[PDB]
Amino acid sequence: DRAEVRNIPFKLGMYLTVGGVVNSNATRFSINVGESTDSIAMHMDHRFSYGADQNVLVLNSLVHNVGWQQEERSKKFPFTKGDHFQTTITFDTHTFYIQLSNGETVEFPNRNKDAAFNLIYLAGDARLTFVRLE
Amino acid sequence: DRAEVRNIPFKLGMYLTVGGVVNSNATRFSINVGESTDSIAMHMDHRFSYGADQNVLVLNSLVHNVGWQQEERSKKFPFTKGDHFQTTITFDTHTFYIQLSNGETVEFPNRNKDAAFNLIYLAGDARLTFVRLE
Repeated sequence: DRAEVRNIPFKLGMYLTVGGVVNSNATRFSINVGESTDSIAMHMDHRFSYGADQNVLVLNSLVHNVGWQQEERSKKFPFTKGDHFQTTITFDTHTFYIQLSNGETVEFPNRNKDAAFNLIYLAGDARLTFVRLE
Repeated sequence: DRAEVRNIPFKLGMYLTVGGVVNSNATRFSINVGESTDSIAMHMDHRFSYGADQNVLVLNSLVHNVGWQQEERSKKFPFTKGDHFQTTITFDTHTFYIQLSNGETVEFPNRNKDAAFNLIYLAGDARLTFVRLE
């Protein structure tokens, strides 16, 4: 299905590094940190071509039985279809700190003030090749 | 459910290190590398008290719609209920190479000559706290 790491708690102070490859002809893919596929505290979507969006990062949270919240966008997009990427995420109770392949960073509020997450998954047009959660 | 890493391919030449904690009053827990919960190429069961087995490692494979194969056992058991453990696994097409917390090793045949595995999970009376697959 999607690539996932489930029930190995990602807690305050730990770091998550995932690596993978973007598909040729990818439309978009995302990395998701939350509780379930319908309860996502940090959704980071990588849009190569999606609607009017081309080469933009879109960040949001998804609340169970409620839906997507306010989107934040970033123009930082060091991603190429067919190539590798590496992303590192840490968080405290206020902020998710994300670091991209080229060293650039994006920050996104921890809207629920959560301290641990039991599901990490990738969905869409990419695949993961390694993971470190420690 | 169980703690699992799914669809991040564990291929020939990569290393998997998992860490965790054994429950107090644990009966047994296992680490499983395979294709599904019914197709397991390397099952490593840690038996504190299970039937007549007390403080023994039992290794086996499970074949889909067929069942467990020939068990191999090891008397190497540096595990304590309530405490941490760390295990590293690598494999080539003939052998799974396992290294325990204290440096001891156990080897188990790669019976199917498989080169990649899409599911790693822990089941039973323990929990995982970190994972590196790279």
